[PDB]
This record gives sequence, C-alpha cells and structure tokens, in this order.
Amino acid sequence: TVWGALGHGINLNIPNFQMTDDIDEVRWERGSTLVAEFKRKPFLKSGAFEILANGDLKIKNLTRDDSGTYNVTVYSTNGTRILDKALDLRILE
Amino acid sequence: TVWGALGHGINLNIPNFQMTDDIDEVRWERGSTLVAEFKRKPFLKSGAFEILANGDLKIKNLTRDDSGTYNVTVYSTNGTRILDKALDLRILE
Amino acid sequence: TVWGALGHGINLNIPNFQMTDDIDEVRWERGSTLVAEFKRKPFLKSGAFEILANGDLKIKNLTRDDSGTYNVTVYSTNGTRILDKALDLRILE
Amino acid sequence: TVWGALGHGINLNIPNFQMTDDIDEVRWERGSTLVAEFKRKPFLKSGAFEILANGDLKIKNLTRDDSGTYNVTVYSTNGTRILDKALDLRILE
Repeated sequence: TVWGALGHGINLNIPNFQMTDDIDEVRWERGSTLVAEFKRKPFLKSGAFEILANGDLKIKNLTRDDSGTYNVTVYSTNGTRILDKALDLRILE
Repeated sequence: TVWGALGHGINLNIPNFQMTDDIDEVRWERGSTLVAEFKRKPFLKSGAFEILANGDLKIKNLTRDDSGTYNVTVYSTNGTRILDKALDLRILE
Repeated sequence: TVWGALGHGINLNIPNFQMTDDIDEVRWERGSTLVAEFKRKPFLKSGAFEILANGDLKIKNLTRDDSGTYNVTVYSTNGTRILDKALDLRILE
Repeated sequence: TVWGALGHGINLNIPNFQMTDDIDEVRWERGSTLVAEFKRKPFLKSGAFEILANGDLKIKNLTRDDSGTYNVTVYSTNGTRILDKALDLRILE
C-alpha cells in the first residue's frame, strides 16, 4: 500500500525489482484498465512471423493458410496514421 | 498483391516507405488478426501517467480518482511472468 | 498444477470460480502471451467516450483536444476488414 | 469531416454502415490511440485454444509445446481484478 498527496506527483515503486536487459515487459494497470505498458521486443503472432528493421513482414514458411489479405499500418511519433496499405498474399504454382 | 511460393519464406514490403525515427508504430494485420506489431514509445493511458526507465509508474498530479489498486506485472525476455504485484494508492489528506 | 495427455484435449479449470453476469473479463495467458480473452463490456478510452449499438462513436463533451482525425475500422465474423474510414472532427465557432 | 460545437456531445457516424450480426468488430481510433472498441467473438490465439462459457480454457490437441504455466485473470463489471491464478499444465506420459 502507498500514500501520496493530491495535486502533487507520485512514483509507484515496483517491489523487489531491478530493471535488467532480461526484462521485456512491465505493465501497470488499475483494475482491468491498462495504465502504462513497456515492451522491448516486437510482437509476433507466432514463430512463423518476424517483423524486419524496415517494418516489413517476414512470413518464414509459406502455407495455404498464409494467404489472404494483410494490412500495414504505420504511425509517427506524434501518433498520426502515416500509412495504411493492403497486400494480397497469393501462393504460386 | 504479392506472390510467394509455398513452403519458402517471403517479405511483405511496405509500399513506398522508409523507416525513420519519427516512425513510432508499425502494425501488420491479416484481417482482424494482429500478426506483427512494432512500437517505440511505451503505452500510457494519458499524459497523467508516465512509465519510468526503471519500470516505476509516475502519476503527474494526484486525484481522488487516481486512487485504488494498481498492478505491476513484469515479463522476462523469454516470456516468463516473473513478478506480479499489487499496490494500494491512497491519497494523503 | 494440471496434467493432460498429449494428442487429446484438456480444459484448464478456473479455481474457486463461478461465472456470473458480474464477470466482465477472463484472460488466459501462457507467460506474456495472451491465449484466450473474454470481455462482456466494450472498450472505452475514458469516460468521455461511448460506443453506440450501431458502432458510432459518441464523444460526450467536446474539447479542443477532441479534435484531430478519427478512424473507424469494422470487421466481420469471418474477420475480414469490411470497412476502414476516416473522420475529421472539427470544432465549430 | 464532422463539425461539433465545443462542450456539447457528438456522434461520429460510420460512413454507409449497418450493424449486422456478421459484424464482429468495430474499432474507433484517434491516431494510434484506441478510443473505442467493440468485439463479439472472444480472442483466441489459435484454433488450438477455445474459451468456454464458464471461463475455462480448452486446448484441443496437446503438444509438448502447450506445456507450461497459464494465468487465469478475471475482472468484475466495475473493473476490479477479482481472482488472478496460475496453473501448471504438464503433459502426461
């Protein structure tokens, strides 16, 4: 339990913790609501995928299921939706 | 449209794009499903909150509303949920 | 701790639990990865917002900050991105 | 473009849209920020998983990979994190 005076700021300290390079995620939440979220590593649905340094999507092993349309959505530091493109992945034969 | 031969890998290019520092988020999605996600800036519910470099949470100005229980949850590089604590923020009168 | 034979299925039972109408969310996770997620109530950034039964966004009290561009993205049961529109909210005066 | 007088409420209409049952998700976003979100079908990482009507998790076919610790976390209608348990899924040999 932590006390803090109104109007002024407070830092909720994380108990027995030491921020190391091993740490990938730290998620602060008040109830079900996500308050603050930190994550070092990019999100990948499965191991089949891999996001590149230039934003490109790399599907490691193609499969009939891997077809369908994909959507790229890029946002700037400001947060504006800079880009919004669609790609139709089709399997050759 | 992008043609990929089954079984082999493939990279979906971002149509006319250059990864710059002003680029915070890259979101790849196959339909509603989230496939790939990149994001520099951490997630903060509002400017009232701020995630620190040591994982700590910083609420800017207190509010009677800002009271309640918060949940810190850390995750290792491999995905293990090391640490899952709760804090009871009470405003001092 | 729970045991289950390979090849066949298993139900991970939730301890001392009783699913009632009070329950809004149930999130299953293996490590940091979100496995299964249930949520009864729609997501709203703050109390200022409210999503309608027809999908429309209702901003309760307009504010200079409430300006900027908004994006509507609708998906079908199948999961395809049915609609993807943009709206420019401007304040009158 | 949509004009709203400051202080008063406003509803952002979904351009030519009709809420049907085949509509699973409605995602409103101001920039990168998620403002409103609607979704019928629960989130499941893959068809291998299935969320039950009582909150239980059902893994279809076991796999050595499917082993490890899972985390059930329930949340009340108001947002309180009632219950946060862990289960150790071990495949029986």
